[PDB]
Amino acid sequence: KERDMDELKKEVSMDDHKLSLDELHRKYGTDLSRGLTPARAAEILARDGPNALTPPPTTPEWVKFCRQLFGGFSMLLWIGAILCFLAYGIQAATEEEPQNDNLYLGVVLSAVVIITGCFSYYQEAKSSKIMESFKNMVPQQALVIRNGEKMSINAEEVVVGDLVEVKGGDRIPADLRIISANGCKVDNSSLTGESEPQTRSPDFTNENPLETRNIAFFSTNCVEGTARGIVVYTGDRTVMGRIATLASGLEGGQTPIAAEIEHFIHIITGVAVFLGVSFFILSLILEYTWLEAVIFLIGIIVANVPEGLLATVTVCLTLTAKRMARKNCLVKNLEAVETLGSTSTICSDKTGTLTQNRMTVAHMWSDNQIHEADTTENQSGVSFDKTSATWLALSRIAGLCNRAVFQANQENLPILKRAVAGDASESALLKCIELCCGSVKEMRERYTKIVEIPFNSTNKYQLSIHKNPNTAEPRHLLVMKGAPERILDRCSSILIHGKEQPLDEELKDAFQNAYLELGGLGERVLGFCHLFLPDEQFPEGFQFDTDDVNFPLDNLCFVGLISMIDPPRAAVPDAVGKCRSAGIKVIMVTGDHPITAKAIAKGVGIISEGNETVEDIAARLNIPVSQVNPRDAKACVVHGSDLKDMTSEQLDDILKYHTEIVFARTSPQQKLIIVEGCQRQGAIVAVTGDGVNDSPASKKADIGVAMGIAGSDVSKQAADMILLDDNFASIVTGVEEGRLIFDNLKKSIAYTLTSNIPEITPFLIFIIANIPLPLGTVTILCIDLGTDMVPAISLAYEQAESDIMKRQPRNPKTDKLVNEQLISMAYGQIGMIQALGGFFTYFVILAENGFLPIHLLGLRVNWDDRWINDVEDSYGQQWTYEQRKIVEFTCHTPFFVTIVVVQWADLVICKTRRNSVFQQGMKNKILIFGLFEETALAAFLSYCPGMGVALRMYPLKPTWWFCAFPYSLLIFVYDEVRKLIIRRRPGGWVEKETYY
Amino acid sequence: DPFYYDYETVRNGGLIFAALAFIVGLIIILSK
Amino acid sequence: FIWNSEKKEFLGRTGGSWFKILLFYVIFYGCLAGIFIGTIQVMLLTISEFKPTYQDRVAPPGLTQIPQSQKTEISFRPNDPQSYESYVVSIVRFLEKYKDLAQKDDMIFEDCGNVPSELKERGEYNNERGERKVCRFRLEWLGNCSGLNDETYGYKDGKPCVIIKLNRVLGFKPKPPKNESLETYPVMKYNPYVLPVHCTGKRDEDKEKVGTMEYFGLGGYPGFPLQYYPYYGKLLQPKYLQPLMAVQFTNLTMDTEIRIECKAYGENIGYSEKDRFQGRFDVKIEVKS
Ligand SMILES: C[C@@H]1O[C@@H](O[C@H]2C[C@@H](O)[C@]3(CO)[C@H]4[C@H](O)C[C@]5(C)[C@@H](C6=CC(=O)OC6)CC[C@]5(O)[C@@H]4CC[C@]3(O)C2)[C@H](O)[C@H](O)[C@H]1O
Ligand SMILES: *[C@@H]1O[C@H](CO)[C@@H](O[C@@H]2O[C@H](CO)[C@@H](O)[C@H](O)[C@H]2NC(C)=O)[C@H](O)[C@H]1NC(C)=O
Ligand SMILES: CC(C)CCC[C@@H](C)[C@H]1CC[C@H]2[C@@H]3CC=C4C[C@@H](O)CC[C@]4(C)[C@H]3CC[C@]12C
Ligand SMILES: CC(C)CCC[C@@H](C)[C@H]1CC[C@H]2[C@@H]3CC=C4C[C@@H](O)CC[C@]4(C)[C@H]3CC[C@]12C
Ligand SMILES: *[C@@H]1O[C@H](CO)[C@@H](O)[C@H](O)[C@H]1NC(C)=O
Ligand SMILES: *[C@@H]1O[C@H](CO)[C@@H](O)[C@H](O)[C@H]1NC(C)=O
Ligand SMILES: [Mg+2]
Ligand SMILES: [Mg+2]
Ligand SMILES: [Mg+2]
Repeated sequence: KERDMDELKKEVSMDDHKLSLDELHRKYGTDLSRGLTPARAAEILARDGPNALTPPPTTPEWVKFCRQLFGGFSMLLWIGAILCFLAYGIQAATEEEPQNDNLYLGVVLSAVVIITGCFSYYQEAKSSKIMESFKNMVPQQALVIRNGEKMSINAEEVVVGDLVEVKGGDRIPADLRIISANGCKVDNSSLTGESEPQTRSPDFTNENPLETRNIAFFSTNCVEGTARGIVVYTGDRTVMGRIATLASGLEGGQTPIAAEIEHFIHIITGVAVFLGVSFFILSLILEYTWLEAVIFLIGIIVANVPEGLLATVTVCLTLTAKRMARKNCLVKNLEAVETLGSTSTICSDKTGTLTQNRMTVAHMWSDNQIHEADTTENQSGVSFDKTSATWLALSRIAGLCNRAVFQANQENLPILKRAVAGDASESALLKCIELCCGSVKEMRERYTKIVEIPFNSTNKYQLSIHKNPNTAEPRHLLVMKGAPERILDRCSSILIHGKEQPLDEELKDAFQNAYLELGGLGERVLGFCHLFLPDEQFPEGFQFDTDDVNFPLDNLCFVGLISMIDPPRAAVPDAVGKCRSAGIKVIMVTGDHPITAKAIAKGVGIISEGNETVEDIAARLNIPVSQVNPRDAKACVVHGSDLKDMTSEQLDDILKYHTEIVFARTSPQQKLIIVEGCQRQGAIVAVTGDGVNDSPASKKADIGVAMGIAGSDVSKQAADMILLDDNFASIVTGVEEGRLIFDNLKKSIAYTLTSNIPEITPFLIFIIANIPLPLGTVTILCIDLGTDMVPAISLAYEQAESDIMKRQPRNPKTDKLVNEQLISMAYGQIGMIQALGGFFTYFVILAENGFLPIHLLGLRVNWDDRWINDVEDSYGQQWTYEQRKIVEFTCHTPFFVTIVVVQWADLVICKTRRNSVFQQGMKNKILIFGLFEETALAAFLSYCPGMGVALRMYPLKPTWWFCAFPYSLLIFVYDEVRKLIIRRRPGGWVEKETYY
Repeated sequence: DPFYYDYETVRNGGLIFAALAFIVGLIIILSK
Repeated sequence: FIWNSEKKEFLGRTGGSWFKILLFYVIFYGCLAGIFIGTIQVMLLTISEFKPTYQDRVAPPGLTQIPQSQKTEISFRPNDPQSYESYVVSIVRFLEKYKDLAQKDDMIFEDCGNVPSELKERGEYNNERGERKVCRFRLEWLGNCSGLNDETYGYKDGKPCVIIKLNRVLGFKPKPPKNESLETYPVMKYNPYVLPVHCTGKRDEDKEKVGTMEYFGLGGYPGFPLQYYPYYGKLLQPKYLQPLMAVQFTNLTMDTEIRIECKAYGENIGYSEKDRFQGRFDVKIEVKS
């Protein structure tokens, strides 16, 4: 009944959070001041289960090696091996040669499955290891209150319904119902997606327990303040645990590349059984007994199987994955390298993914003007003009009034990514001043703080007073920061360019609409003001305390505003740009607040400039929002509130009729629903994420992508790919890489698939016209696994034939990896020219040795007979068994060499699908090498001493080498003009029939 | 007699060839 | 999904343009075939009509037997007429070419020596000369074995006998071992113009030796007379009768199988250890009753 379990997991949650504390404790059986009794606590602790998530239900043993050994391709090679073994078994009907033939073959197939298996296994293993190295779990002991006493215990020992205290920096041990708080801001960033730290209070605020202030959450750190709470949820029963278990409980789905290969196999086995059966019938139609016909059937089928191409695909993928890793983009899974290339929709998370999830100074107000700061992680932006004195005054105000100070070990670190002990805004400001204005160390200790007023619970003004460091005027300096309206209430004078002024409503309201504009921009704004003091009234020795009014809190000099938001990562906007450019649809899915979500969306280019939401229209036109026809709106911000009441057809419509989409305030379950919703459209979805709320989403996506650092552990476990350097631009490279490796796979495949014609046909017309067998089993192997290997790999190093990031994403239904066209080329055309070359070489050798081709017909019956030692050639001479058999084996070797010769041509034309070889060119070095090593190898096997003893491969007379030559040239010249006509006429008949 | 072939020499050629053909392959993949 | 068999309008799978493609493949495969025959034709221009272009493969000719057995083995009952029938018929058709009324013509047949003689060289291998005459071989040359109509005729019915023959090679001119013959057992003094042959139980170790062997050759010499060489090939000498030499086993242990090897000696002759039929011969015989 686990279906039902997950059915309750895809549903958004409920709670008891809205209760009189009286009723709360009445329900939980607890004292609010005293917590509960130690006996009770240990009674519950052992009543259910300690406070911790059940370790990931997955611990597949290394027996999972077995996984790599099957799939579907290794299956093809398995059934191949089995068929050969059965065939040899049937050849135990007699005294039989396959001691070197069929058992040899089946064992080889097995070897390829097992070895490719081991290789892929080792790769995925290696990735898992490097992921394990990232796992550091520090125990954090929770602070409980039991029998009135504060006791700090191991967090796993916390039970349901006991008083807990959390402080600045403390992580929330389990799900709490806040009963009391002071200035308490918890960081909900990864769990709900809320960017800025949300404050927590006793009071009930929002019906949805995730947005309410009276609940605190497991795995969230309290940024500041303190709070007490009764534990509502313990362990797996908690929120992040329900998310985590949903995430563990989801399905991977078949990767696009894997499917393309499945279809590929269907084609290959299709022609395999068509040939096998049709020829089985045909063989019976002649003479051969059912025995021989069955042997031929197994023969033709097994021969159709590409043993090499399993290696050459696995290696191909591994190479691309290596480059990925070089770029600090790691793929958990091996086939997960292609998926981006096939992706038509990216669902991305906002905070920690698209943004830095770090409060940072965005814009500043100087001389009634807005100057944007550099919001980038790396400082790749534009610095403002810091020459003005107004900025100097401001910067001193922000640097001096703060609780923000750098910690002990942050020196060598970059000023941004370095840790800071303080508030959100105070951290942003501290880093900003330490960056732009130089150091705040000697700067903050330059002026000596006398008495300061920390943020009041009401009005939230924060002031402090210091002595003078300048040499001219020795008056005391006063500084204060606070919310713009309150500080506007207390401010009179305004400063410009280093000289003062009073407030006129013109520029006062200029400040007002600048504040409303920056506020509207999504940023959080802070009023910054200062006042010098009348040192005649307040002497150098006057000690002012925080009791009565010492300083004129009014008639102060308002300087300006400093606004801040968590900025997008430096690389982000350009990246979303490229993804849109490549025709991928970018959807933002965030749990954050819509007002910020929309702004960040417009900022990273998910909502382009000038595109109006339904509400933008309603606002501009001054009408009820309900009035406007939603077709008129290209972009939409969908509140999660509505997303709960939405149906299948409704979400389908939203995704259909809106080009730029932002789902804001969306629960993890709903992220999952959106992804599934983009998948109902039948499109490939990639998800990019940071925290635990992207766990179920990242799992369900065709490809998930975590963030290696700013990503959480559950969602990293859920991801099919990890970004170690946390660079969003990698996504773009990803989609490029996978888009390229698709094309190259085709090439490789085509190449190998071309060789099955000149490989299979010898054993075909051997059965048909009864000629001596032109090409053996060992030779065929030397081609499949010996020579062609290096070229078939080298093909993977082929480059982009045009700009790929220009072209639209492929259609999974239409555009196929191996399609009717490719087979029409490999088997239909090029393979045939190859076969002809092979047979030509065969006849040159036999005709030269005294058996003229016409006389070779029907000969096999006696030829293959061991005991007929007088066998008439065309000249009347008599051959023994071993003599003529040596000519047959010295006829296998040149057939093999000939295959190589025509695989030169084939490898050069398989290099390019469209471009003529004279354009794309021979710049591929591995390919050249492939040609050299290939030819060298064939030459070696022919001529190495004792190879006729070992392989029954004999030295070629030199003239032999050239028989294949014209056939190769034909292949080259043929395909070149095909790839000319295709360029010239992209109508096109050649393009429709051939281009694959 | 026409019943003798310098297989040992063609054998030698092909091998010496395979030797250069390979190490020229290696020069190529090592472009420095 | 695959239910695309036929609809409006495409024949499974897609049948609008089927003519075009088929035409294409007909043209294409036509051309390929043409090209193939082209290459095979020029290739065929380069083979000599008289001599094969490479003889180095047949270099050590082999020794063959009259009743080629399933595996080198004549196993038969002296009594049952159907026991030896297969062998008997094999021999019968083999020497059916050799009968005196079969070589009638003096136009194409030539009577050579009644005693072994020097090789008969006929011109060169071209057609400047006419179709060459062929030396006669009269079955009387093997006595007691196919004997014309005179005996055996059980063709070994009492005690086993097998004719050995030399493989035909165009141009091959056998050179018998010198009169400095390095230990060739018991043989006549007719080394000058005869390719000798001798039979043994096992090769060169201990043997289950049980055999008495009598040989019938041209004029009585256990071998091939040089007069029938060189062979001029099927074109220049059709109806060419090559030398035959018979070996009868008289004394043998009946109900036991013992192995026999016949080696042909000479400088022009060679043996391969991988090819047991190259230059030499192997026969297992068991006459059981
Ligand atoms: C005339 C015929 O020849 C002999 O056997 C024939 C059948 C069988 O014996 C084999 C060897 O086992 C078959 C085998 O089955 C299938 C192959 C392995 C198959 C391949 C699949 C692949 O992937 O690569 C090659 C294609 C041909 C093949 O290479 C060999 C060819 C040698 C042969 O020997 C030929 C016997 O004498 C027989 O009795 C007589 O009917
Ligand atoms: C051929 O067979 C005949 C038998 O028909 C053999 O003739 C006998 O020869 C021996 C001497 O070896 C005499 O003692 C017998 O009297 C002969 N009998 C007959 C009926 O002729 C003859 O020896 C055999 N020849 C060979 C070469 O084996
Ligand atoms: C790119 C195109 C031109 C390919 C050219 C490569 C050709 C010319 C090379 C590759 C393999 C080479 C052969 C390998 C075997 C040897 C045996 C040796 O005893 C004589 C030459 C001979 C027969 C070589 C002749 C040249 C050869 C056929
Ligand atoms: C027009 C050009 C490009 C090539 C056309 C093909 C014809 C005319 C030529 C080119 C290649 C040639 C072959 C290559 C070498 C072999 C091996 C040799 O032992 C006999 C000749 C033989 C069999 C040749 C016969 C003629 C051949 C098939
Ligand atoms: C071989 O030597 C013998 C004497 O030992 C002699 O009678 C015979 O004629 C010689 N034959 C040849 C061909 O030299
Ligand atoms: C044949 O062998 C028998 C018994 O093995 C023997 O008695 C007889 O003498 C032999 N015949 C000969 C030597 O002619
Ligand atoms: Mg996945
Ligand atoms: Mg986020
Ligand atoms: Mg193959």
